[PDB]
Amino acid sequence: SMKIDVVTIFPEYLQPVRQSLPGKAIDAGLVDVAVHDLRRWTHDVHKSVDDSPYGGGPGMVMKPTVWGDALDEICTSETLLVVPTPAGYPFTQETAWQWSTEDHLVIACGRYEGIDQRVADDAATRMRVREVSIGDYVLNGGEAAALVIIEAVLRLVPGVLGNASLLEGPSYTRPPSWRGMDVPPVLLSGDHAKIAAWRAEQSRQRTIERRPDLL
Amino acid sequence: SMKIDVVTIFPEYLQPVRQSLPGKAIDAGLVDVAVHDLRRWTHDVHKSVDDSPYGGGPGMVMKPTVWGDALDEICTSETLLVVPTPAGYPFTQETAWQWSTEDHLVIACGRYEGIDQRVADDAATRMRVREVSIGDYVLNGGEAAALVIIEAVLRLVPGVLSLLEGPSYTRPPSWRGMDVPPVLLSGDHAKIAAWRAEQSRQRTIERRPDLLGFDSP
Repeated sequence: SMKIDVVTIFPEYLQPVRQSLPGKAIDAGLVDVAVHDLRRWTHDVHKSVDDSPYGGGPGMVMKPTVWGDALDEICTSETLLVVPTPAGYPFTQETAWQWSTEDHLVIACGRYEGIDQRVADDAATRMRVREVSIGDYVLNGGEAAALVIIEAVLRLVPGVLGNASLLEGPSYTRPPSWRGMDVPPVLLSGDHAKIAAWRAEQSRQRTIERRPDLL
Repeated sequence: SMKIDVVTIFPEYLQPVRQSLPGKAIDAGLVDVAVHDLRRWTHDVHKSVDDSPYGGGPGMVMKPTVWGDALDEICTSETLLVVPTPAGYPFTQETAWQWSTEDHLVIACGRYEGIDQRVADDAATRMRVREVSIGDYVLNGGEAAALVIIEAVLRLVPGVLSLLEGPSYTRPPSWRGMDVPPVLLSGDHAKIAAWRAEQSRQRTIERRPDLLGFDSP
């Protein structure tokens, strides 16, 4: 049973991942994904969510008073607060496995210029906070990263998304010949020990070529 | 302007592209994003896009015939074909800068255990092909990765326009008993720059020591 709350100024961004949960998992109460418009917690008629950065510079910083109120309402002592940011610790498959057994994830989506750091710092005094980056690139905001994180975590929770080192090598299916290219004959050989060795060599070669950092 | 075509068996999952940054780029006419249902290029009644692997293994592999017909229709020799996959070359900030200059991206979204390798091999005889990983984690399909790639690229396109950024702050100067660092309120540009540079380098060695050439945790 996992609850995920997402807070964002673009709640529509998260709607297709909500309609991505098998009804069987929701009815079994294994998962609940709720999305919240951050502007619900604004104070002013203009519904302001950001303000100019102290110390000067470009862009805007998200307001601590707004985020503080939102997290106060949404989070509990059991919450793992996830903050996607290009300045975060790396989000990896290990992270995904760890978070897959959490009871309550709250994902705070902000612009990449940032949420006022006092929000995370305050939250960390009463819950666990994880500022994470999904890769070495900048996105305008955390929403697309939230989708990646939700998917990577929930596909590891038994029966939730409906699904059941070295890089994986190439895969093939019918037909055996297509546009002048044949499926590697070893795969049709019925020698399953040899197929495993062939796949291992394919994996080695691909990892050397594409991800030498992994060796 | 730029054209982005996305091919997927879940066209609805790509609707977030209409939000925020990509949505604004589209409304400004700086990019045209078109999403295509792969099943459009099937012919059987069941609209099958997958089949079991040769050589054994779990799951299903996407059929080359359907993909070949789709890419035939959508791609030209000038196309940059993007295939998101955990087995890909890393997608980085540099990649995003490079692709921001392209006339035409086609993003082929796979599911299950991926796409028959001959699809990319065949395409590479006509156009440039890039199989890329957005990070070291596994997803159920390439759709969310397509959204990440589109976001990272579009914010760099003309018309929209190392180290970790340190903490940022805004009003009020004191909140819940936590104060904004005094230097940031001091108006001393030089001291502010120096503090920010230091905060950047300190956050980097704590969170991303690899960026400064040190061992990772």
